[PDB]
Amino acid sequence: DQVQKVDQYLYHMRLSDETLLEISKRFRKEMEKGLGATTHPTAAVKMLPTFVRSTPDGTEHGEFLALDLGGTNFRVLWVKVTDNGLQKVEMENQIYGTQLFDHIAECLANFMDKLQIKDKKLPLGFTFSFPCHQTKLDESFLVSGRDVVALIRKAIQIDIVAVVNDTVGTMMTCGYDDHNCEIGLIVGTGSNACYMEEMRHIDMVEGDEGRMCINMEWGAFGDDGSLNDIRTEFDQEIDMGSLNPGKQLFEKMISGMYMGELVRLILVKMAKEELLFGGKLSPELLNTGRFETKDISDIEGEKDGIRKAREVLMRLGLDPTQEDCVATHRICQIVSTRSASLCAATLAAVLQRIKENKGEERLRSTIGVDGSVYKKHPHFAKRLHKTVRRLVPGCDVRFLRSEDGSGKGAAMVTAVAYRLADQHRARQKTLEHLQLSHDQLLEVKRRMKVEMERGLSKETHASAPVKMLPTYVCATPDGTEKGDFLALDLGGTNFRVLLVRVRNGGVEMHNKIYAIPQEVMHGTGDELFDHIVQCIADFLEYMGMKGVSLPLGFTFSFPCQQNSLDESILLKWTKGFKASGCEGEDVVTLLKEAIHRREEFDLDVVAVVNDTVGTMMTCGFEDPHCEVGLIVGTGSNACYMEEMRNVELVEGEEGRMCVNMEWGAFGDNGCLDDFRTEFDVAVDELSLNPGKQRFEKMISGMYLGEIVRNILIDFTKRGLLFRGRISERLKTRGIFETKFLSQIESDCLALLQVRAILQHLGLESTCDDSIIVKEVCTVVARRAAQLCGAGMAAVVDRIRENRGLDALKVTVGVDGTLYKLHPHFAKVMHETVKDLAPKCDVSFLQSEDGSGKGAALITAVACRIRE
Ligand SMILES: O=C(/C=C/c1ccc(Cl)c(Cl)c1)N[C@@H]1[C@@H](O)[C@H](O)[C@@H](CO)O[C@@H]1O
Ligand SMILES: O=C(/C=C/c1ccc(Cl)c(Cl)c1)N[C@@H]1[C@@H](O)[C@H](O)[C@@H](CO)O[C@@H]1O
Ligand SMILES: O=P(O)(O)OC[C@H]1O[C@@H](O)[C@H](O)[C@@H](O)[C@@H]1O
Repeated sequence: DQVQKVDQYLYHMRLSDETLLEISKRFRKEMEKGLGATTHPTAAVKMLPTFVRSTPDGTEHGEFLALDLGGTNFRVLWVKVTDNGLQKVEMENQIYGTQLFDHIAECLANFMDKLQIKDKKLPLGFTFSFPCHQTKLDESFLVSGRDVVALIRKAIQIDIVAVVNDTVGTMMTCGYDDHNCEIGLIVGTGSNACYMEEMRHIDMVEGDEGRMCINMEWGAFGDDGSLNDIRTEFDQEIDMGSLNPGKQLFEKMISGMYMGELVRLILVKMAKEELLFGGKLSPELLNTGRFETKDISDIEGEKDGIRKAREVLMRLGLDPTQEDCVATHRICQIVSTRSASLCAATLAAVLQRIKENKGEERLRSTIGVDGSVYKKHPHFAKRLHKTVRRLVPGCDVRFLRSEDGSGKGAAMVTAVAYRLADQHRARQKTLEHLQLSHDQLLEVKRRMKVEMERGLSKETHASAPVKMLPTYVCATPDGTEKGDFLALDLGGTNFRVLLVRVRNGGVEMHNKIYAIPQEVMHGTGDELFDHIVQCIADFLEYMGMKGVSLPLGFTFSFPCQQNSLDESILLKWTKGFKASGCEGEDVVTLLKEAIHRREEFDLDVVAVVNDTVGTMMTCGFEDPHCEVGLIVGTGSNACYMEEMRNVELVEGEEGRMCVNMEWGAFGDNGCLDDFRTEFDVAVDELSLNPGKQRFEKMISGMYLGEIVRNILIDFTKRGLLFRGRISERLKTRGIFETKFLSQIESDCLALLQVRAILQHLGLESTCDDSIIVKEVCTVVARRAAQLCGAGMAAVVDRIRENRGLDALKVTVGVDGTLYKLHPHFAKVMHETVKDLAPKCDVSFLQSEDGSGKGAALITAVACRIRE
């Protein structure tokens, strides 16, 4: 009965759920304004970057050091951690110009009274009460004054240090106890909170890509007038009386420092109005601060706390009724309940942000909490929890409590900062072996040159790993070439048959792709060319060509010995094919025999060319400056036009010949060994042909994905990735496809596509893992594009010297899936060529018609020469 009058009188201090949703929405707008780059400097809620980028792992370990500067205690803590199950961190502390740092800073040996640690150079966690502006984990300056984190160091005569808000320290120690804790919260002398934000949302820090803890400083929510319609006569007066009038308006209606004073002032207003005490106001009731937050807890805590109201009201010298002790009780509830409901509105907004960032239909999140009002007040926690869960029904939230706070939380942030830095240099020492200097890439260029000579030399051509094989392709297309030409493209991902229909005064192009069943690729050679010619027939019919008599160019991309344009002998099947009775055989004969067994059409097989050569001719039809061809794909190879005088395996010195380099075998004689890593060695030794195609295995095919998953497995074993947990998929050779490198490195911001892939190889991965995985794919694919570039530099610069030129303008026909679908690799190769062959001006061109079109052109050119 007396309550209902207080309830009615304090009516504006009892806030409905509807107005708490209004408030939380308002605080989200305040949230975005402080994160935004234009709005920040005018934002009331500053949304400060913490530079804490990871919550605790569970694996942290070490001896750590730290100090609480809050000024109440001025304590200095100590802690040690270990990665075993029991999570207790051993904690021991005792409380406490240029002379100004060194005053009690003498305790470096004085807090060694326990472990006498002054011989141990040791990391330092640092928590700092006053306000600052920090640009890094270690850096800051006070506004209420130059440097700090660096200035406390020159007072040295050992440390590694970071500086953190007490709300972040709270989140971090609750994080080591529960790994789901993304929010710190303090309700105490003051009130603030921090949470983990996505780096794409933090404009004030460059990044994209990652999470950072944001120190909201919500104490200042409302300093611009956004809370005025819920603020109160009593709030205005607490503000005007404050040491900081105008600032911290939300903190003042929440924090413990102002709650006693807020109910006092309410008593005074009611006494003066005859509603309490019979208007008899003692002297002490008018003295500021005598009704204290401590008292609000006592009145509300106990069985009969209506007596302890009476006990306190008389400590202030009054004559309370019982109906007076009842009113002071409910005035206490209304103040502390409004405080609790207000932290629930602004948490409701933070939890709604994290839910959005995350993508989960129900947020599962853990709030680390601390501070006088939360822990000691009997009912504040129950009302905060109950009120949050009502404002976010799609929550599942759980709160935790940290004994340490600003003390051990500053140590725990040093444990995570140390862990990260330690695992980083570990990963970086590895990745550095795949990072090649300018000088190194010139040496690669130089070594490719002598290997090119070695193979062109008839003396050394037998031992030489880069064979420099003659292609018997000497003649560009010339003016009039007429007629229909069949071509074949075999050995790529796509086997296809082509009819290029060439007019003069105009190349008409037609193709079709056919599958080769694994059973046929792995069958007998009869079955394989029977199948190929059954596709030629299905195509002739598809074209209404039926049995017409057509010449045939043939792109066959396997290591052959060519004795002439129409004769080449297969050395070894590669890629998918193992078909019997083929290796060691003329490939044109095997094809011709399969055409006769079909007994349908007459085909004249004029030429067999490597895909490099076919690609160079395709691109040269458009661009007459194209003297080179390059594949980066299932495999890597290249060809240029050499001088007949330099091709000793073919008699005569007049003119040009294209030479298939087989450059993938560069390094089969050892010449790359001192640029090769353990992961190269391992990929080589577990491959199908150990010791063969070493350069190919650094720059292309499946081999790139294998280098990645060899690195990722090396990292995981060392606990440097995925928190040490190995997937079974990840253990499988070939599982990490080279197209993942393109997808992972094309990915940005949330890195969702990287995670999708890591899921596929079923791995339990954080968003920081995705960043590390993307780092690895970028190193590997850059070493690939730089190596390919160092080879292609030697190629083009040799063409330049052969011709005496001071400057060479060349075009390089390129093809292969890795070159055209990877985001950076064409870019980085071109840069490497321009960097390593300054005297050459190299265009690259991307065929789009495939190497078949050049097979058909090489055929047409070979006809006119005989016609
Ligand atoms: O002390 C402050 C704010 C100081 C400040 C900053 C800028 C200006 Cl312009 C002014 Cl007038 C004051 N905030 C504290 C939080 O850092 C802390 O997390 C929380 C719990 O300890 O207490 C307070 O809310
Ligand atoms: O596959 C190979 C060669 C492999 C090879 C050679 C010799 C031996 Cl002894 C052994 Cl074990 C394997 N060469 C291909 C080139 O012909 C093709 O131009 C390029 C692009 O398709 O892919 C490959 O590099
Ligand atoms: O090796 P990949 O990724 O299939 O790319 C190489 C092939 O690419 C094709 O587009 C060309 O037409 C072929 O001549 C070539 O062999």
